[PDB]
Amino acid sequence: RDKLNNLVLFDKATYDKLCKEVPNYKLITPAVVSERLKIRGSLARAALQELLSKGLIKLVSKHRAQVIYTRNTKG
Amino acid sequence: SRDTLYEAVREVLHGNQRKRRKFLETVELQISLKNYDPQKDKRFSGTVRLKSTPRPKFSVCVLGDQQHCDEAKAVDIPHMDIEALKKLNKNKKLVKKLAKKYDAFLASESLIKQIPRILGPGLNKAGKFPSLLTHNENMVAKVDEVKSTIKFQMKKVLCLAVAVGHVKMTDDELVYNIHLAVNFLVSLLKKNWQNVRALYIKSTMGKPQRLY
RNA sequence: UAGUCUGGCACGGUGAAGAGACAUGAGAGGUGUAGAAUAAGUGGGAGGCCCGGGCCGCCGGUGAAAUACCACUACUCUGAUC
RNA sequence: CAUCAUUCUAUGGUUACCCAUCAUUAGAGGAAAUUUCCAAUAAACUCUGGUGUAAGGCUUAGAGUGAUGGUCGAGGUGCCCUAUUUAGGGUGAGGAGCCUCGGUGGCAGCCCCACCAAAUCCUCU
Repeated sequence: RDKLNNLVLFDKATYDKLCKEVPNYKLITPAVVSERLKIRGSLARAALQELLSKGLIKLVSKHRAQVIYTRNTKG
Repeated sequence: SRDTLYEAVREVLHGNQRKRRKFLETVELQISLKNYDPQKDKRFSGTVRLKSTPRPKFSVCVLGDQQHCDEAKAVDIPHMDIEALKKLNKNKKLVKKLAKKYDAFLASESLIKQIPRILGPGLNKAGKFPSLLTHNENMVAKVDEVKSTIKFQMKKVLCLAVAVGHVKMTDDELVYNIHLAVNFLVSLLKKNWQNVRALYIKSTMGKPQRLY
């Protein structure tokens, strides 16, 4: 009935709003980045290995099916 | 409906009980109508032709370039050329003032088309109608709007109101604005049927007087 | 076409209650945004208005139209008689 | 290349009340149900002209200019039926008529997400 139109690589604002507002959430899973920041699950995965490399997010537990990242803590 | 009784049309000198004001006044007339329809083809449009100037006071402009260049110098006229309308009837929306600034415009003879510009059917479409004439009369032919009769329109509230006199004139023009004034609006008649019931005579300010 | 059925009119009237009318007389009355203000609507109008001084406005601003100040009539509801 | 607004020049245009539209009248136009067809059938409403009234640049031609090189935000908009009546169950078509960037909640404001109504009915099943 409805057909979603997700983005495959970043537009100018979608990299800006990912590079800022991904750690400004509390959960970071590549299913909610695909939902909220309007991209595909593969990009949502590919856009978080480079934010773990940056020092903005933090990994909790890894699995083949689902990985759960979070904000970098207050401490 | 025929109404007249010029028997002893006096008691116009009874002024200083009917006035304890001081200033420049405008004497009016509101006449009584019953069963008129404005929604149908009943044309109550035109004038009642007075002779002896009740004398209105408002801003009058003259558009053109004629012998009237020399004639209307002694008026101390607000004269305006075509070279002073390219910012006048265009600056209408963005500047929110009454950008006409004078309460009349004009089309003449010798200037057969005054203005077929976008500011021609622009000016003759927003009231203060450019309707007065200055054909080739050439004795004054500008202040003869101030020295003219009176006009009145049909509308959707039916009531009529028009100025048959003014202050600063003799009282013997206000008996002359009873002779050549209301004798004609019985001849000026269609089956807007027997339109004249009663004529409530009244100055600028005063008390109900009655002459039929 | 007789007769009959039916409506109007005349003969043909007094009185009470009630209604919808309409002439004589009355209040409150009208909300596109918006200008600070329930724009009825026109001839307005930069001047009036009150016991020597004071407010209402022009404008800024909504909108062919903004009051102090003279009248009539549109026309919705309550309600008054020779 | 399409489109809207804004400022300046076209031997260019009706105003003794018109312009947009509220009104009305004169005129050209169809899907699906209903299959295996064919032409029907018959709307709802939509325009130009005309008259009374209420906006104002019009609508025609030139160029500098907002902000589009693509647009508006793209969503809410119905009847039927039930002792789930602030709830619950249906899903045919083809047309016209209006509020704002919602008010809150949850990883709180953006991007999603749920909900509380804005103005809707006319009819060919």
